[PDB]
Amino acid sequence: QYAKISGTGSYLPANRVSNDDLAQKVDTSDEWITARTGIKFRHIAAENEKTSDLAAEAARRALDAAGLDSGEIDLIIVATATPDMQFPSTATIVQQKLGITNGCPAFDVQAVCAGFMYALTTANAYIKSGMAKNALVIGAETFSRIVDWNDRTTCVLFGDGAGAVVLSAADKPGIIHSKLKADGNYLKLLNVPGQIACGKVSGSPYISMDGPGVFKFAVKMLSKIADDVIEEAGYTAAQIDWIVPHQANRRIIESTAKHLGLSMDKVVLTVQDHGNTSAASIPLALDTGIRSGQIKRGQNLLLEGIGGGFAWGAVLLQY
Amino acid sequence: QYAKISGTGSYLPANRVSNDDLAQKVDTSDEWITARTGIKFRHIAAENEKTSDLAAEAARRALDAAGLDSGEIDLIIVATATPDMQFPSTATIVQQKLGITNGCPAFDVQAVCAGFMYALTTANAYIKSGMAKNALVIGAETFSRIVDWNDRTTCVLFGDGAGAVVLSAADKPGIIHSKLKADGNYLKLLNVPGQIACGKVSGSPYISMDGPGVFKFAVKMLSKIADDVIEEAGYTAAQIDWIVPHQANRRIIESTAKHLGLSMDKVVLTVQDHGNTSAASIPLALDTGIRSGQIKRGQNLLLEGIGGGFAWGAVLLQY
Repeated sequence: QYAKISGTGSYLPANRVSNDDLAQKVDTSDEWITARTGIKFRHIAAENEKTSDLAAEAARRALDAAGLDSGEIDLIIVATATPDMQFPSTATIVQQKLGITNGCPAFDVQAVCAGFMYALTTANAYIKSGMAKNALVIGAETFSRIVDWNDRTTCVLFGDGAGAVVLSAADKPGIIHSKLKADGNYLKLLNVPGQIACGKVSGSPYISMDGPGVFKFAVKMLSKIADDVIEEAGYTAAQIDWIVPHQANRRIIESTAKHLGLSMDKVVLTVQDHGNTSAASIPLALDTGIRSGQIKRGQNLLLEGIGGGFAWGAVLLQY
Repeated sequence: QYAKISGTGSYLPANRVSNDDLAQKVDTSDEWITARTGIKFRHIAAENEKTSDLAAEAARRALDAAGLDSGEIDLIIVATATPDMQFPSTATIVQQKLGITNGCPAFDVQAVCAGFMYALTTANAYIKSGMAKNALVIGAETFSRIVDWNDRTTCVLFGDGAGAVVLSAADKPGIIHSKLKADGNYLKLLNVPGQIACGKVSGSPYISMDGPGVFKFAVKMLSKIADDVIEEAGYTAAQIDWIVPHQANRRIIESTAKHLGLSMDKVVLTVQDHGNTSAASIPLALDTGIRSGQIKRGQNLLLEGIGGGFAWGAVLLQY
């Protein structure tokens, strides 16, 4: 069997925040942020909405885009690093809000920024082994609530959003090949140490990051893994119509595109509008590219990214 | 391809707590707890150890039982409702602690009490689609740190522990058939509402449970899902050598066994010693049954359980 993209959808919270707006609350500059990351705007969730709310709306739009009823879904996977609750799963909460009562399996995957690729690959495994026919794969994050807004270095980097994909069984390949990786030795470079223990937060509840280090290894790792997935599938970088990378830093994206010998004209870019949305970033960009007319059916797409762990991956697929 | 248990392992923290111990802490009785659940003992993690520690130890024992080096693992999945951190995944932390630097994929799954079956089914999907050859599937929990020990109704129910399995590609089936289910409408019956947001805990940091409701639906749901997996696989209840259920409540297990028309002599039972260890419960019983001389190869095992979500499932396999 094969897994193909039936539809895509995305949701960004109403409050769109520019660098200048944020410049009021924190000691930063629009020019400084842009030079570092290429980020100009963020979206921050409203007080009353959480990851499940963002995720549900994106899924709703993904379901409409695929012309599918909620009851047709037989698998739900949510990739998030900011679940609604300690437990149960955010996926079950999303399931409930989508009005899905067909009893389909639902669970969260935790791979941080690389979560959607981890969730997408997982759904692909279910479909190929015949365990599911129509899976709902969602990357949804509310990182604004685990950011230290008194830390100018990290708080300007992250945003909120959700991206959803309807992945379905097919005779011909959508997802051609994928490659996931992880190395726990890089924990210290990006993490939120805190946990809920004994009625309180134990450890730091905020994101700790090592920018230079993350930058150093991301460029190194992403170029290698990209080359692997391509040559392993039997392709070359020239047969790739689009790169849909994780949108944390444009400098990193520029570097990777150059290594594959691809023009930035073959790279979907949303980092300037969204910032680092973690697991929601890739499906956000994918939906943005599809909705903007850039991504066309039959085209070969290279999904790619690295996240906290470190965990990283790349997914080659034909839209 | 097919996925088979190559080796098994388990770990329970040193601090063993009897019902009488809790009777000092809370207005309860040993007989009352035993009458409700059949639980006599629990294990509580030490101050310095967390889910990754319990998980790592269980995995080492599982690795030894399979005669495998850590470097042979090309997939790690941890099922937990009590991760070390907000992020990254506990699986990467476990990966690091096992000294695995081969870059294998690692991520957490959240299905609460049904976590191990979700992870096992997930690992199974990876193996059948040829995406992995030797997977490390771990259920590890430190629920003691999300229990309100001033609540007699819930605190006597849960314990800490970790159970691991090495699942590997094979010519003949280990995992014959599985069926996972979820319904977010039963959220209010079992949950830990709290989350880390804006530098503090937002919502209740402790487990909230509806005993009668969970009991009511578990018996009804588990009998149904059990019957389904059997009939779908083409087996009968009589062809089952062992039931390896989730060990939350002995009354529920008894009820389920009587429904399948099976004797308690064909049911591995550890609830009295372990209590409800969530995702660790099933692999704990499985490892115990194999090591105690009860479970023999070629025998048919029925893994089963329900957890917060609700999420539930049953897994039919031949050891």
